[PDB]
Amino acid sequence: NSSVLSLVNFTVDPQKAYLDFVNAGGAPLTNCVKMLTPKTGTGIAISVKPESTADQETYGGASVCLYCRAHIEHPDVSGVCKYKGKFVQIPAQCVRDPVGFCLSNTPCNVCQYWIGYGCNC
Amino acid sequence: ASADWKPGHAMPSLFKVQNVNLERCELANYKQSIPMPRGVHMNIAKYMQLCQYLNTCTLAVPANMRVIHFGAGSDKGIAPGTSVLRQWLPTDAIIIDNDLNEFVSDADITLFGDCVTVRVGQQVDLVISDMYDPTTKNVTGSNESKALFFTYLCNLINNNLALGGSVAIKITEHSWSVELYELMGKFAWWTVFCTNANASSSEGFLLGINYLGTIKENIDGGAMHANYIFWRNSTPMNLSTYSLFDLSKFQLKLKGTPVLQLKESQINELVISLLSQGKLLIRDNDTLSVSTDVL
Ligand SMILES: C[n+]1cn([C@@H]2O[C@H](COP(=O)(O)OP(=O)(O)OP(=O)(O)OC[C@H]3O[C@@H](n4cnc5c(=O)[nH]c(N)nc54)[C@H](O)[C@@H]3O)[C@@H](O)[C@H]2O)c2nc(N)[nH]c(=O)c21
Ligand SMILES: Nc1ncnc2c1ncn2[C@@H]1O[C@H](C[C@@H](N)CC[C@H](N)C(=O)O)[C@@H](O)[C@H]1O
Ligand SMILES: [Zn+2]
Ligand SMILES: [Zn+2]
Repeated sequence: NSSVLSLVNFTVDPQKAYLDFVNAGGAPLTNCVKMLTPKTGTGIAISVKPESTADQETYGGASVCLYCRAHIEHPDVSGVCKYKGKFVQIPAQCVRDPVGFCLSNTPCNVCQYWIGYGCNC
Repeated sequence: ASADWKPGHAMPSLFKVQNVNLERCELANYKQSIPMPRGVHMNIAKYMQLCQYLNTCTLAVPANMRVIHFGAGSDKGIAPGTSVLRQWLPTDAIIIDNDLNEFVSDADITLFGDCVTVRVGQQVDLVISDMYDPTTKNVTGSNESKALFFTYLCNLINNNLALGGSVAIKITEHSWSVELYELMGKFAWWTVFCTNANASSSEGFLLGINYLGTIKENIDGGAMHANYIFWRNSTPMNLSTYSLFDLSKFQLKLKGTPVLQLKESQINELVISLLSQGKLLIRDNDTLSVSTDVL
């Protein structure tokens, strides 16, 4: 961890630096905070309480946010993290790299499900 | 066994009433480790089991519930316990957490530094502490009451805890305080709760349920810790997380507990009874201000 975290502080594009690192075989950031949940939720991407379905895992939001974990500036124009203080549902096939999953994907602005992993619009 | 499906073990009055010397704690399964369900951090299961036990207690649960969580960080730089609190508590609860070292969390407010730097402007409803000082491992001589962060917590209970509020404070065989045990006598009820997920540790959560601001039970704190160790030495506890197999009712009940401002003159038998049943808090209802002071 201490390495890829160190890395995203030597660049102007942390998202690209993380993704390039894991795309090139680097070890994903570990110690994301995986919760235990009744897999009976709605399946939306980001929620005030855990909403994993049977095909998902829920993580504490701050722990899967690159900007939170690296203590660097958030890019959102509001300054407010989209994940911190909320729960983030991750497809079960992607739990090897929740941080990279989040960097790589966007929730549907209309249905709040992950585009490609739940959004049916 | 049935107890393996419970979240843990609570110290019974059978051992609270004993009168014994403080002995060394000798657990038969000491330091054994439970593999973790789904590989979540061990503290996910520990905090979930504490919450499950508090689900059986008469906790006050108001709107905008004020919760402070000390010792929330980790060597990993994350706060699994705080995320569990976020999962458990009402969505409009305010969580403030604190740790000596830097971390990131899902709390509403996060403060770094010694808990003594945490200035609580208004009274809170629930205090959770997982603090432990590494120097407690340097056991020399006899096991005496400790000061450390307990001085701070004791003052907080006496000044910055709502009437009706509750506390859960981690202690161990060597990390404990006479004064904190004695303050448990100022609550409607109290116990020490040991999670099944960490049963092989002398860790327990000293629980004060519904603060009354006045002495209900006269406790000799030194003797009570001796009773706690006597209980641990007498009680098989098997490592288990079976209680987490069904989480359909895990969330804290949305009780709607009212918050009232009353002068001390006005606290009669009706008020004390409501406080003791988890049905009332007495404190201000301003906006909570918790910040880092410069000492
Ligand atoms: C109960 N017991 C104690 N000792 C002996 O007495 C010492 C002090 O105990 P102690 O009060 O630390 O309690 P332990 O249960 O170790 O706490 P344990 O579960 O470690 O601690 C719980 C908390 O420790 C904390 N901790 C350990 N390292 C650190 C650290 O470096 N920093 C911080 N902040 N916390 C730490 C961590 O937070 C953890 O959750 C022990 O070290 C043993 O020598 C026992 N020895 C034997 N043979 N059999 C026993 O049953 C036995
Ligand atoms: N005086 C203090 N003020 C604030 N934090 C303290 C103090 N003493 C010890 N601690 C914190 O107590 C914490 C003990 C941790 N094991 C607790 C967190 C636990 N690892 C978790 O599940 O989140 C360490 O992170 C310490 O830095
Ligand atoms: Zn963030
Ligand atoms: Zn959609």
